[PDB]
Amino acid sequence: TSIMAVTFKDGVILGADSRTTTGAYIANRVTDKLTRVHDKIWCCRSGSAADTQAIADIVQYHLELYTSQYGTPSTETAASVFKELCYENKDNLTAGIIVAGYDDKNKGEVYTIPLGGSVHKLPYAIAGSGSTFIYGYCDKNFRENMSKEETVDFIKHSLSQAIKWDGSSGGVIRMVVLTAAGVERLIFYPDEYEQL
Amino acid sequence: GYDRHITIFSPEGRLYQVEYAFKATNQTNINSLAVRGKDCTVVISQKKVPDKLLDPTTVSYIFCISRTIGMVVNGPIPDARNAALRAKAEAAEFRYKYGYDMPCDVLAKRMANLSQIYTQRAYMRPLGVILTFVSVDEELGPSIYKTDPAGYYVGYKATATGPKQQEITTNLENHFKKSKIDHINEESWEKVVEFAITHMIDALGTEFSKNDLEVGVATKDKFFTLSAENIEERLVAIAEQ
Amino acid sequence: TGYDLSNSVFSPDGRNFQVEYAVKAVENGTTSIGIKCNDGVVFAVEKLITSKLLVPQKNVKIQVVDRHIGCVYSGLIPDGRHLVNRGREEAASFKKLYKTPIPIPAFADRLGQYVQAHTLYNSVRPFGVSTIFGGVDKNGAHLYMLEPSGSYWGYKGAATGKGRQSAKAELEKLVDHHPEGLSAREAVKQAAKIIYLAHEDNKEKDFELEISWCSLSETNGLHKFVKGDLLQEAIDFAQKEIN
Amino acid sequence: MTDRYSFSLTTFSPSGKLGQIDYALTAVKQGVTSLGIKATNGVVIATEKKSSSPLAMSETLSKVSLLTPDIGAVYSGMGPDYRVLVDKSRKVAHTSYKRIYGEYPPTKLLVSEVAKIMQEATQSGGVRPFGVSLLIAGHDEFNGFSLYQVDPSGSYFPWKATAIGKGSVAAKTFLEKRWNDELELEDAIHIALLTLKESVEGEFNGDTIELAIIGDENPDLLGYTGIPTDKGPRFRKLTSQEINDRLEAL
Amino acid sequence: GSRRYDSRTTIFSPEGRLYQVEYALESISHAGTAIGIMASDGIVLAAERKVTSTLLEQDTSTEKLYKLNDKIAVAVAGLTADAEILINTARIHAQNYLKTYNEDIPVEILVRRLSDIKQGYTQHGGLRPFGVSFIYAGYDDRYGYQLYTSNPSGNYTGWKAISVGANTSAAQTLLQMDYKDDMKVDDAIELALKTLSKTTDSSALTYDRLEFATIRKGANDGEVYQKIFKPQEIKDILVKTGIT
Amino acid sequence: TTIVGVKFNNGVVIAADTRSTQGPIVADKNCAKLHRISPKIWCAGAGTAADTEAVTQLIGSNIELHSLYTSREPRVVSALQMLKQHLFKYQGHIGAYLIVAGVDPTGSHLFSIHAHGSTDVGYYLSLGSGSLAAMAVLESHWKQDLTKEEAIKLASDAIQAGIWNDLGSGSNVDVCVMEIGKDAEYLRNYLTPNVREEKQKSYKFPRGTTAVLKESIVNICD
Amino acid sequence: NNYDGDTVTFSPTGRLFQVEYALEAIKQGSVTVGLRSNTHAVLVALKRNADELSSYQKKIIKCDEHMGLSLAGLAPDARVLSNYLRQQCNYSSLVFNRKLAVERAGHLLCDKAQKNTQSYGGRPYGVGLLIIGYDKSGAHLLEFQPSGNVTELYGTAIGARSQGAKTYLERTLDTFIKIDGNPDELIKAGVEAISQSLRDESLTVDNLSIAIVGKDTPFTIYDGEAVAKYI
Amino acid sequence: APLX
Amino acid sequence: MDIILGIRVQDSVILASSKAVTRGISVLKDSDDKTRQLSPHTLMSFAGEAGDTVQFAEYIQANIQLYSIREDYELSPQAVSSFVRQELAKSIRSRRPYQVNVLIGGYDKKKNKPELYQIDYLGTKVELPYGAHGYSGFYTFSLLDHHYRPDMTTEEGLDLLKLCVQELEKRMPMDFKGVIVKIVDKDGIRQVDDF
Amino acid sequence: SDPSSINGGIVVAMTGKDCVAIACDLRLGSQSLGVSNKFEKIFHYGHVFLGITGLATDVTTLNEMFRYKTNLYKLKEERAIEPETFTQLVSSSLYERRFGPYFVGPVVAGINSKSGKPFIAGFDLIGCIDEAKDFIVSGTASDQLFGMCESLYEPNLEPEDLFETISQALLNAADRDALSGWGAVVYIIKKDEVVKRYLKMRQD
Ligand SMILES: [Cl-]
Ligand SMILES: [Cl-]
Ligand SMILES: [Mg+2]
Repeated sequence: TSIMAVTFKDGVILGADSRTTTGAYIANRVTDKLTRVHDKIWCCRSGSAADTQAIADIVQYHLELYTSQYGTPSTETAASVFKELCYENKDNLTAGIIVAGYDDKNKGEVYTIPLGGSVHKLPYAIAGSGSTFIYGYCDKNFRENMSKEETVDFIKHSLSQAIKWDGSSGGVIRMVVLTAAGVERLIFYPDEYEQL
Repeated sequence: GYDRHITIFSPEGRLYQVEYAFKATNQTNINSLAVRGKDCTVVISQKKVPDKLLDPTTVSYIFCISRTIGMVVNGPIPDARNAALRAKAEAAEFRYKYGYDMPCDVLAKRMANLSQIYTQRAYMRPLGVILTFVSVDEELGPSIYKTDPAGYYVGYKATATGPKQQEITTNLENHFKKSKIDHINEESWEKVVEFAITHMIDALGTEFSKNDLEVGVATKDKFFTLSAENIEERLVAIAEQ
Repeated sequence: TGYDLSNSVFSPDGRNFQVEYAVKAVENGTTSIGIKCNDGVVFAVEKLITSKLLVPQKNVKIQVVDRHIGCVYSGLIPDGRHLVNRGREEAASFKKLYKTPIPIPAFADRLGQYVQAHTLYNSVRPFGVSTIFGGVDKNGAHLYMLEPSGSYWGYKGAATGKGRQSAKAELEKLVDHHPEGLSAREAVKQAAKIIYLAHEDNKEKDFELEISWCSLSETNGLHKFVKGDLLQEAIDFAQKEIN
Repeated sequence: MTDRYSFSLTTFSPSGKLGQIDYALTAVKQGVTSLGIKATNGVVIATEKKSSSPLAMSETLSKVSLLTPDIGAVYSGMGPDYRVLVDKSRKVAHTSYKRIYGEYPPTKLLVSEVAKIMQEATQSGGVRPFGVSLLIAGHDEFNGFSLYQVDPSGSYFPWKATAIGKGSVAAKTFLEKRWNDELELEDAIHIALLTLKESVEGEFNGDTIELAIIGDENPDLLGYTGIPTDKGPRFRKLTSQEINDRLEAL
Repeated sequence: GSRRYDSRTTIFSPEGRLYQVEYALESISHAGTAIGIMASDGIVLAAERKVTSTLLEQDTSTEKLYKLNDKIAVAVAGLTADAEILINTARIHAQNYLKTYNEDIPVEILVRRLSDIKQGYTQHGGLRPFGVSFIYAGYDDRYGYQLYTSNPSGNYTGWKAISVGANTSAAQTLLQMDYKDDMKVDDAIELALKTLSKTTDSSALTYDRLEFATIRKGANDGEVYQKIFKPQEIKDILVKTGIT
Repeated sequence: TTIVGVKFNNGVVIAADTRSTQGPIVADKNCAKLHRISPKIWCAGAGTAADTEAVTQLIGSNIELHSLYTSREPRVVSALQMLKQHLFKYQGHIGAYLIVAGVDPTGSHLFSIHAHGSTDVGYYLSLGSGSLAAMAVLESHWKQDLTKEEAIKLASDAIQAGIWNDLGSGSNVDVCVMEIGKDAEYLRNYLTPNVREEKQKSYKFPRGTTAVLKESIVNICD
Repeated sequence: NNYDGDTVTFSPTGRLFQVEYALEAIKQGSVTVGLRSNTHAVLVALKRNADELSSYQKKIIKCDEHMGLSLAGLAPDARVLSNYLRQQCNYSSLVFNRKLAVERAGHLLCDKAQKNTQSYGGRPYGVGLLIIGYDKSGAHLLEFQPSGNVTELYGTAIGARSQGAKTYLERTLDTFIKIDGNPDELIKAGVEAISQSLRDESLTVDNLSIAIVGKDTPFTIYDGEAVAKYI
Repeated sequence: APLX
Repeated sequence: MDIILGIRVQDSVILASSKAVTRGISVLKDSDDKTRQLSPHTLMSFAGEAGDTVQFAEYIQANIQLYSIREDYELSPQAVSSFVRQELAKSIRSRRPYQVNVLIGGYDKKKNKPELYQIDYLGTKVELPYGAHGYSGFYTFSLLDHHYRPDMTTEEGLDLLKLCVQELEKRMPMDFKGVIVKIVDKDGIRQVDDF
Repeated sequence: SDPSSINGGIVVAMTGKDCVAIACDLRLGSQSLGVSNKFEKIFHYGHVFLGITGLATDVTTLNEMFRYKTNLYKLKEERAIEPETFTQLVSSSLYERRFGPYFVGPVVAGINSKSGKPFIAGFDLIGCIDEAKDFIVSGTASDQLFGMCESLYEPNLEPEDLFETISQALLNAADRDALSGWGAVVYIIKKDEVVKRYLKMRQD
């Protein structure tokens, strides 16, 4: 995997490749790693496919039950539920998750949860095996309060390089835009992003 | 006569604790009504706020169980909220286990089964509530399913519950004799709410202000309650016709 | 008959006489009130001075839950403490799992469901307290009152105990005369007056006043006790009104 | 807290009666009439659909229920008690038989399991007996067609034909005159409708009457093709229209 | 609490009797009569069905006589549902013994364990006793043919001939009169039917109101056979003795 | 094992080979790898044979009870959810690799499930030891908007690739077609391209060839 | 009447008779007095015997170096509650290296007694306790009732004829509160207080029981010839 | 096992 | 522990068990009786893990004696051997299994026949004319295959047994300090003192 | 220390025209040491036959377990269990011990009394049903048995001919396996008669 989430002026955008690996064989070349846990709270999944799916399903359940009683949960709340699962079961889990959401009060927020189950609130986050190759690029190119079009280009160029160098990353670049306007899905194919 | 204190049979094969739980239903002195449109299901209920010191916005007997399912209760609020919390938990668990939203009729059956257990097990008392579940089901369409303290449940074309329930029931019966159909032949949910309020006014014989009523509406993919101004807008439309 | 001898038994009316009997124990207790204000809530309570030997200011009845919720109650004092201990566990698990401090309506239902659970079985006794509680959260101020049955509602003002009717009447006048809203500092003063006026229904033993408050501006959204100059100022305001 | 009722609520009286079972049978007597008739090539079970209100949709309330593809059930007495028994009966057919033997249980053994559940409510702590009598019709390869009655006590009896509930005394007498050992399935359906008209007072049509059969295999109701041995369910619920067709030639 | 509603099913009367056991026996006295007769070359089990209806399926029915294993059977008097609980436990117990020792369970050992279960319900648990009396008919290589009875108290005794259920007083007097030790199975069959015919509450004894079974060594050489009689076989044996 | 699944116009089709192996030895030359969960939801299984059969039967049983309880036809996502949560609980120790496919009121669906409990969605999928041979064919010939007869051809061709090129797969091709609005048709031994040729000689022995020490009649009766 | 069969039942007027009957067991108990100044806190207790051949029932129990109580009513119940206090004091020291506040001690006893008044099967505690202690906020005196109610006081008394000592302390309030840095005088005031509850009997050497805790004084009990000074 |  | 042998002849069963108990490089005892009487006509010899052997043997002994008192009756050798097998079969899948191998020699009074059963620690039961456990079989079995006849007398069985012990004393690496020999027949169990 | 090859042994089953045959060797050993030449591995419950290879203690235990279960089945069902049903019972019982299995290789054989159809089936140690028209093999010489059966077998053999085929399959397979042999038994099963024959084979 290569995954990232980036906050910007109007909200937050999540980004991911579509590769699932069993050894050197690509088990799925069109995987969806961007996952809904609530209307406008999504997550990027990396590590074990089984572990991250099981966690995401449990979080979705918790937030659905939260909403029935107390109304819409904050992005911080969603990240906390993820953390609780990842931290308490750290010995049995291989899950690197980035949580991203849009509030109207708090606007776009990004929380990254690495292997240990620690929580880190950041302006943007990168994770997965392919992220290693773009720490330099992302640090030099990220700006706060970018536009939608700029942020899309930033994620597109970043994951393009991650895919180029990481054998464990590839396929299409999926993205999910989270704003006041709603939820928009984007897809970008090899023929476009490879020749960037 | 301890057979009247717990849920065991009396000599004539009755369960008095269940029967007395039915009488607790009317303790609030509130009447509710539910009807179906083409695309929607509307439920209305009286809203009585006697104490001036009460915050009227917190006084409610209608509950949003899930995104798709709504529930109105006839009975005391403690038991009502007990039922509501359990329904919300059951609906959420169902979605997690089986991968799709719990249908209205399935939730009704589940809550009806829970009620049945209280009529058979001694240590648990029945809840003194009647639960009316509403939704626009993705398979069955507009749906009304009602549960009582005996553990009974059934689907309805329309229904009413409360002290003056019989007057409302016959009023609805006579309309469906005339219209010759199973629902309110109307496009918008707004006019279905208007129908519901109009026929409640006729049956009860009382006029309603914006604070005397409480309205819940179920459409495809969402159930929602109306604000006082939404109801006031609806009351103005009735008066101007 | 015999329907009133066991908890969780319906009478032929559809009533639970054991809960109604618990209400009598609440009516017997000292007066306690709650006033909702512009950006928060105020709590007050009557403390009967049984003897000179009671240490002043050192038998505190108002209790804090988490750091933003206050609770006061009338009736069997131990039952109230048991309810607050539960409330504190409920609030701790909420904050543990969801990070954010528990909202007031969420907290209200946690107590409500717990009290209601003590009307479901004959192996437990209903709570012998009505609990006035509330605080400040993300959506603003909330005031609640919870009764032995598990019934609770939101309130503009709330009262319970032996002088509840007197306190209610005085509360209704404040709601009528202040439609736009009452300030936090005003609500503290009014709370003192109402306790003093409600003391007329318990006037054999003289009493001690105790006030607390949560306000977005005045206390920064946290629960604090009113003490010192602000307490004496509120007492003096109350003393001037009775005469 | 906790269930302190660990003692029996059904006990023997000095006269040797088990009160709560007797009183449960009384509740069955008050219940709406239901019947079952066994033919040479099938079994029929029927009952009236007593509607609680005309606004209620009686289609949503099913008194006749499928337990396995070859076994059905109907009742008289308390509906809610029946509904949970059907749930438990469906599950026990899987847990204590199908998951072990890879096939559905024969009628007599499924009946035996339901009877066991009803007996335990007569002896276990802190529970009353079930206030229902069941009529369970079914078919299996080695026993053929069969019809069983199950009472609140947990006792069950095999019948050629019988009735339970409101007008069961008269309905049994009617069935004695009409029943013979050469009855074909269609003849048994005809007799079932005649017997039921006597106990029904109001409207008598396909919307107020609920009727199902255990008969020939139905490949069209199986939902798939390709396995020759799998030929479909023998249980079939008659439609509202199918009932009205037989009420004209009555 | 719940103390109020407790019947106290496991206590003594002032006279030293167990209320619930006595009342359970009273229940059993209204149940259909069941007779067991032990001969030198076999055992007979005969039982009267409770007031039969003409539309009852008679051939595929089992109310009174149940098989515990290949060598042991029981006749029931009381609540059938209660009996089936105990019967399944007895069947399992027999198989446990066979699994453990690779030998068929001796009759008494099976009877003692089943009776010990009944005893438990009279001393602890606060539950009602089983409203059931059994007649056990079986064979093993130690004592040969054996008849036993057990009742709700959990007390069991051995017999040459015995009745349970209704009209046991009248039935026992008649058995005591005509029984002798050198009796054969075919004679015992006749005695069993004659006794039921005189003690019955019905107008006349017929094939449809009876269950019948024998345990003989009438198989081929040194082995025991259980014969649960079919309806037609009861009809024939009833004619052969001249009752109908 | 080679198993595949292919979506088409008005439904979905799954297929499988019919060889089961213990080590290098062919235990069964015509086993059935296509399982029924519900009438219109079918499952293709690879990996540990006992696990695939047991997990498909358990979920199939619970799906039936669920269908009766809800008075609704069972959905593929329910079978998917129940399978994955069961498999995840056992941390891959239940070695069941499945392709789940079927039709329901919601529409036509195709999923795969791995032993650890991860699921995938797709228009074409392959699992088992011959999955690479099968996937090569699927990646070469698959297109959007396939007809029923085209999907069956593609599916069986993908299985054949496994049969010929993978030593773990062999014998015949089973197929099941699930189309919307119609009954699912199970096509047992849809192709049989590995028929054993006539033997050169009969090995029927003269009677009495085998030396015998003792004879005795066995009693099966009571 | 019909509502006193167990603690889980309320009367029609909202009373708990089993709790009130437990309260009655305290009234039958021998008198014990508690009082404090700003520097010290004192317990005085009249011990009771079965007859002249028997010993005198010990009324005072030590909980920690800085805390202890006196009892009136069922002595075994006091042993259970004191044992619980010893553990709670001890838990505070081992885990937090912190001496347990006397106020928290009271809160813990309240909550323990309360649970016995709301559940079926159990019974209320049949004993009243006077807890004294010296912590970070000075001297403290608490009164425990088995209803759950705990009260902080300058002085008090419980047991038979405790009203006499309670009236005396109410008069003497202004005097004894300012007995700072003088243990013997504070005890003298407590001995004079308990003397107002005596009838036909007087304070002897094996009858009187005194305990004290303060600023530079660990909780210690005086019996036998050590209390002859105060008669 | 499948990785991401 | 180590050497336990068994021979079933015409009218009796003969068990022979080594007397040595060795721990490390020291023979701690040279007169150890590795057997327990389960009932008047049933004898069990045993060998295996230290502690487990006696603990298991005495546990079985207690159970058979309990049965005898309860029913006032002696269990057949076949019945006892099945009970013993089941206990070992349970044991092998326990947290800590009994590592004990046994021979059961008994005389069935109802059949008037001697019976020898061999059961290993896994719960593997076989009825045999002659049996052994451990390395003993690797010498004795082939010797008994040759010299054993089914119609032998007790005296002939004892001579056949002497031949086995002599072979073991010649070719076995360890000194097992001779054997205790016990006979089981219609008259019960008795010990041969001079062997 | 491989549980399935400590004791040794083999079982084979075959179908013919209106008949079935099941056969097994008689050896029981402890690795190299032959211990018993009377250890039969085929059992029957009514008309249903079960052969079991593998760890001998589990062979005995499972026989006792299936006798237990088929006896209770008969008492409750009032009829003898059929091969198809019994096959499912064996499968369920083995899978119940999924993570602590009996180390066995069972083989079911029999004729359905209602339909008259010959039936055989095989299982792995954890319950996977292997149904077959022709033959099932199990044990330490399964490779040898697969080879013999695949070459010697033809469909629709008469009972007398089927006996020769299954006997020669077992014998020649056993003689290429160190842990199998020491005698053999063959069951020929017709609709309502069953013949059991002991074979003469080399005893090394
Ligand atoms: Cl994934
Ligand atoms: Cl349910
Ligand atoms: Mg050799």
